[PDB]
Amino acid sequence: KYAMAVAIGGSLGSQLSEAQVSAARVVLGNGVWRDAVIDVLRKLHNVMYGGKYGRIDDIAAMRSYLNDGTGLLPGSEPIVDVGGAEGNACARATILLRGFSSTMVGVDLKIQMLVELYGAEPATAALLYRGWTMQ
Amino acid sequence: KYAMAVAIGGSLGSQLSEAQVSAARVVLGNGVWRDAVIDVLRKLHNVMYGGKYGRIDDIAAMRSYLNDGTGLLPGSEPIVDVGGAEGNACARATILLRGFSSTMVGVDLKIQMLVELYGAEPATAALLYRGWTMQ
Amino acid sequence: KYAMAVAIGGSLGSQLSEAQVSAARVVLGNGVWRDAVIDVLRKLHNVMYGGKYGRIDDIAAMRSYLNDGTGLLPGSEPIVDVGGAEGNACARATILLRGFSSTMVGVDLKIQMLVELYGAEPATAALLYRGWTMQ
Repeated sequence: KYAMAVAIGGSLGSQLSEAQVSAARVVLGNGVWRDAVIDVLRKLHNVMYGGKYGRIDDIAAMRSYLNDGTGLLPGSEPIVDVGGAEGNACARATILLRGFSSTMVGVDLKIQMLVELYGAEPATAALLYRGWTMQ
Repeated sequence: KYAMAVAIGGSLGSQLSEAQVSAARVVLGNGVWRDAVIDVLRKLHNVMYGGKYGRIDDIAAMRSYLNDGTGLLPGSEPIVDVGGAEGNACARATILLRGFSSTMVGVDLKIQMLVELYGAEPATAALLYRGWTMQ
Repeated sequence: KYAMAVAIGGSLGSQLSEAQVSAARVVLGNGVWRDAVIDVLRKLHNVMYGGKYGRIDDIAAMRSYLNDGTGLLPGSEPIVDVGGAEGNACARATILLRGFSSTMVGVDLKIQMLVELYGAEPATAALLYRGWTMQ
């Protein structure tokens, strides 16, 4: 949904509070995310953090960067730091879905977010870019 | 829904970003909006912009102002300017649904917004104004 | 829902506008709230306002404080003041559900809010606290 995406991606920012780090596992499932979630998260991380912390290449390298450690540029500090591993990984995954309400992420990636992260249909999410039908 | 209205009307403001201009076509349909949408949009535009840019009189003159051009006071500049026509009209339509979370728009118009713009029932949207049942 | 809770609890704050005071009766029902709503509201009021205005002890004393009057410390001014009784009581009830998006309220109470105030399942609201499944 559009409102769900907007609220989830506007509420959290720059400091994941004691109860915001799990917004990913709330929006997405809790088991293994399949491949479209991971590819969208990889594209979001690229667009939003490759200018400083280097990008990642493969969908399997996003998983290895997401859960356990890193894969960013050598010497660069973590994107986000909240606490232990089980919460730091979930925060590193959450910090990306705020890319919906960000001017850096294009409209096509916002549609891809609505399609893969949240439950929305491509034909009904297509009207995210402009167009007027004399309404 | 109340949360959908609040999030959609609080997220966007004063500068419709590259991917906010189509919030109207997202909330409303994409075809022709019928008459209740247009009347609510006309009332919102009156309340929110007639003090400066003049009001509009008829539901058919809201359509003619909405899609193609104007109809505001002679010499007054556009309410919002984002880009080409197909996106400028959708932005001029979007800039009104932020009237939910605005102190200028009364509570009766907020109920009318919930009833006509979003999908909500009048009997269940009636409890927008005060009243206490010893809960 | 998570997005509904976040939007409702982030939109309103510190000044309940002409059309925010009834967010409680919008989220909750309009009749008598049963006992879980009242206990969650009592815990929220304790955590958020007992440091200054004193806490309340019983679920039945939350009702007596909620609808008609008070029960706070002797000499302490009201938590929130909007207008007449029918709206002041609803504002005093609304000012608590903003505790979701507050660093003072713990994560267990956020889960309890999602479970009792809004419609969410305990097993599906349990993933509000950290944990990573190698997604």
